[PDB]
Amino acid sequence: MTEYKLVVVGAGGVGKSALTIQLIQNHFVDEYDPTIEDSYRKQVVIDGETCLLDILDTAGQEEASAMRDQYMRTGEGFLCVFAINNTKSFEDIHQYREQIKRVKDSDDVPMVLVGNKCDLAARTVESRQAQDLARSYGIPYIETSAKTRQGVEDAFYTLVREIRQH
Amino acid sequence: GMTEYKLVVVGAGGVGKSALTIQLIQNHFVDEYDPTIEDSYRKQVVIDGETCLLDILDTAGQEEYSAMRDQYMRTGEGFLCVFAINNTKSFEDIHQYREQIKRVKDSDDVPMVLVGNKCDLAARTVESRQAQDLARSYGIPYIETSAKTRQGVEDAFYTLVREIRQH
Amino acid sequence: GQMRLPSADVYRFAEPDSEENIIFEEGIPIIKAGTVIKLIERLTYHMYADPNFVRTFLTTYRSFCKPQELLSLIIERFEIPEPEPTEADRIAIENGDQPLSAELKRFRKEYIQPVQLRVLNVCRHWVEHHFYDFERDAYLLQRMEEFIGTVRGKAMKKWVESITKIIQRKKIANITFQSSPPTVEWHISRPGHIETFDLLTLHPIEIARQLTLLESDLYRAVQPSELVGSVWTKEDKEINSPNLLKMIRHTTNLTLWFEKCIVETENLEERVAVVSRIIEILQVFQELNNFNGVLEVVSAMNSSPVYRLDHTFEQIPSRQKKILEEAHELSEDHYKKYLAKLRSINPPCVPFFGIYLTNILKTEEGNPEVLKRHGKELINFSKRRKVAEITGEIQQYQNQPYCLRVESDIKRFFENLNPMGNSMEKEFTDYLFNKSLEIEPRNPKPLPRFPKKYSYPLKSPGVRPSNPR
Ligand SMILES: Nc1nc2c(ncn2[C@@H]2O[C@H](COP(=O)(O)OP(=O)(O)NP(=O)(O)O)[C@@H](O)[C@H]2O)c(=O)[nH]1
Ligand SMILES: Clc1cccc(Nc2nc(NCc3ccco3)c3ccccc3n2)c1
Ligand SMILES: [Mg+2]
Ligand code: NA
Repeated sequence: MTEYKLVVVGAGGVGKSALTIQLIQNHFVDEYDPTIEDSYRKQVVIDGETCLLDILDTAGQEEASAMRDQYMRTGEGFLCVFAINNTKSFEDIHQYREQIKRVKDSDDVPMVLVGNKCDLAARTVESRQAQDLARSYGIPYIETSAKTRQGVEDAFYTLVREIRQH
Repeated sequence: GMTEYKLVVVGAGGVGKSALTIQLIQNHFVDEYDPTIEDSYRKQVVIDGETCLLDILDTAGQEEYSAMRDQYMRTGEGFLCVFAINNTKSFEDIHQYREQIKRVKDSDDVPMVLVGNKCDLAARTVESRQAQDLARSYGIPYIETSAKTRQGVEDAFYTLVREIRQH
Repeated sequence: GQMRLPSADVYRFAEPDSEENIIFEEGIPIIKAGTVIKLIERLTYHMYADPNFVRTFLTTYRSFCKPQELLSLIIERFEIPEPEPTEADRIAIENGDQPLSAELKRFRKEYIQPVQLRVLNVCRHWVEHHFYDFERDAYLLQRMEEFIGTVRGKAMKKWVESITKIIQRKKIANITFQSSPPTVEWHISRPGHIETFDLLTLHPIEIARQLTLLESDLYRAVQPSELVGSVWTKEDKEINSPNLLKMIRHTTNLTLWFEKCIVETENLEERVAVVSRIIEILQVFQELNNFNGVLEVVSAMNSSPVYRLDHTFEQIPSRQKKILEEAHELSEDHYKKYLAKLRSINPPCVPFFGIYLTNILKTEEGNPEVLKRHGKELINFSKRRKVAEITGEIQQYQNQPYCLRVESDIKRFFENLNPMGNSMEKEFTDYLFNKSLEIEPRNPKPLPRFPKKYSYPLKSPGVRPSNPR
C-alpha cells in the first residue's frame, strides 16, 4: 500500500471541506465552518492498486495566508479549487499555483484544477477560461459538485495518478 | 530444525494477564513493547539444554468474545491458565477454563499450568495454599508471577514446555 | 535572525528545549517524551501545523492531564505578551514620527497569530471530535464557551464566531451514493411475514446483507473514548464502553445462533443443508468485506459442538469446504492473512475488532507512562502515539457507508435474536455440546437416525444476485 499526501487549497468558501468530506464520508456539509487545518485518511483501490490517501484540508480565509509554506512543503500533490460562481476565487488560483512552485522549488508539481459548485446554474467562470488556464499549467481541469458528488472521485483520483506517474 | 511449541494464555480479563507474555517476550531489560510487530509473540529459548521456539497466543482484551474461545484454544498444545491473586472471581473461573480446554482438545490430560499473577499492590485474596491445593487436585504445576518484577515469568513458560515434553 | 521570545518568566512556553523537558525520536520532528508544557507548545507550534499530533493528543491526553487542566494550559498558551518598542521605534516616537514597528509586526504575523490560530484549532477539534469531555463536565463546557466568546480582535474573529456556533450545535445534537443499492432478495419467507423468518427461509444473500448493515452500524458507533485507558476491560466497562460491548455481544449471539441452528437440526441430511447455507452466507460476507461476519461463521464452525460433527462435514460439497478453509486461514499465524487482506480491499468493510482491542491493551500495559531523564519525569508520548495509530486505523474504516437497502423486518429479526434465551452461558454451551453428542455420538457408539423437522424445501437459491427490470 503506497501512501499519497494530497493537499486541498483555494480561496475561502469554495468548497474544499465539502469536497473532502463528500469523498471521505459520502455526506454533503451544508454549514460553512471556516477551516484552520484538518486531515483525513482514506484507503481506496485506484487502477487496481490499493493505497492510502492522506488529505490535508487547508484554510482559505485570508487571515491564515501567512501559514501556508509549512503544508506546501509536505504535500505531494495539490487540488487547486475555485468555485464556478465566484470569479475572485478563480483569480486567486494563480497565487496558490505560484506559491506551491516557489515552496517546492519545482515547475513540475502534481496538481489538478477543480471548478467546484457545478450543481449551481448561475455560473460566472466559463469552462473554457478555466481549461485555458489548466493547459497553461500542464494539468487537467475537472468540474465538481460536493453536493451531488459529480466529478469528486475523478478530481481526487486524477491527482493520485499524477503523483504516481511523477 | 528446532521444535516449535504453540502455547495459549487463558484467564479472566481486566486483572493484568497480559503482563506475563509481555514480560517474557520483552526486551527483558528495556520496558517497551509494540504488539503489532510481526513476531512480538515468538521467542527462541533454551530449556534444559534444548533450543526451541515458543509461539504464544495471548488474546488479552478479547474476553467478551466468549464464543471465540474454542477457536483460539484449538490452536494450542499447552495452556497457561492465569488468575490474579487479588481477584477471587478470576480464581474461581479457573475450573471452567480447564473444562473448556479438555473439551476443545478432546483429552483429559492436556499440558497446562496454573499461574497466580500479582498484578498490583492491592491486598492478596487468594492464598498460595488455596492455589496449590487446586493445582494438586488437577495434577498440574502451580507458578506465581509478578506483573512488575518479571519474577516467575520464565518458570511459568518453561514449566509448561516441560509438561509438553513429558506428556 | 530568529524572532526573540517573551521572557520565560512571564510566558512559560518560551523556555528553551532541553533533554530535561523534551526528547525527540531519531520533515517535522516526532516527539518521544516531554513535559506537558512542552507537549502543548508543540501541539500549537508557531513553525508548522501537525494535525495528526492534534488528533493523537486529544485522543490520549487524559492519561496524563485532566480536561480542566488542559483548558487552563491552552488558555495560558493563547495569552502571548507583545514585545516592547525597539530602539529604532523609540527614536522615531521621540521625533513625533510613526514607528515602523518591524519586529512587533513580524512577531504578530509569525508567532502570535499562528500560535493563537493553532490553539483555536485544538479547541475546534476538541469540541467537534471529543465532545464527551464537555458532556460529562458541564462546567468545563461553560469555561470553553466563556474563553471562545471573549476572544477579541479581528484576526481570529471568523474562527471565534464559527466555534461559538459549533459548540451550540453540538449541545443540541445524510448519505449520497454513486449508484442505487441492489434489489432486496426474498426466498421462502415473503415480505411482511416475519413469523416465518429463519436461517433457511430468508434468502442467504439478504441474510448476509442485513447482518452486514447491522454489523457495520455497530462497528461505526464505537468511539475512541471507549478504548483509551483499556476501559472496556475494567470494572466500569458497561458505563465507559457500551457501544463496543453491544457490538461484541451481537457477534457472540450470531455465532451461538449458528451453532444452535446446526446442533438442533438432528436429521443428518437437514443438518448438512443448514451448514451449507451458513457457508453460503459466509461467501457473501467475504464478497461484502464483512470480516466480522466472516469470523462469526468461522468461530461457529471451530466451536466444540460443531467441529466434531465429522458425518456432517463429510457431506459438505468440496467447493464449500474450500470457502470455509480459505476463511479459516485468515486467522492462522496470528491473523497474518486477515491483516494483509484488510489492507488490500476496497472499502466499505467491517473489520474484526478483537485484534485492535488486544493491540491497544498490550500497548498500554507494555509501555511506561513516564520516562525518567536527568532527574525529571517526562510523559512517554510515544506510547500514546502508538495507541492513537490504532484508534486512527479504526476510524479510517468507520467512514465508508454500505450501498445496501435496509429491510426493517429482517433487521428487527436479527436485532432480537436471542439464542441463549434465559439460560446462563455455561448452561447453554453445555446444552449445545450435549446436543452434538446426541446427534453424532462418540465412537464406537452407533450413529442414530432422526426425523426431519423442516416442512419446506431445503434447496438453496444460491448466492448470486438476481436483477429484474
Ligand atoms: N451548492 C453547493 N454548495 C457547496 C458546494 N461545496 C461547498 N458548498 C457550500 O459552500 C459553503 C462553503 O463550503 P466549505 O466546504 O466550508 O468551503 P471551504 O473552501 O472549505 N471554506 P474555508 O477555506 O474557510 O475552510 C458551505 O455552505 C457549503 O455547503 C457545492 O459543490 N455546491
Ligand atoms: Cl459440521 C462441521 C462444519 C464445519 C467443520 C466441521 N469439522 C471439521 N472441519 C475441518 N475443517 C474445516 C474448518 C475450517 C475452520 C473450521 O472448520 C476439519 C479439518 C481437519 C480435521 C477435522 C475437521 N473437522 C464440522
Ligand atoms: Mg474548509
Ligand atoms: Na477478590
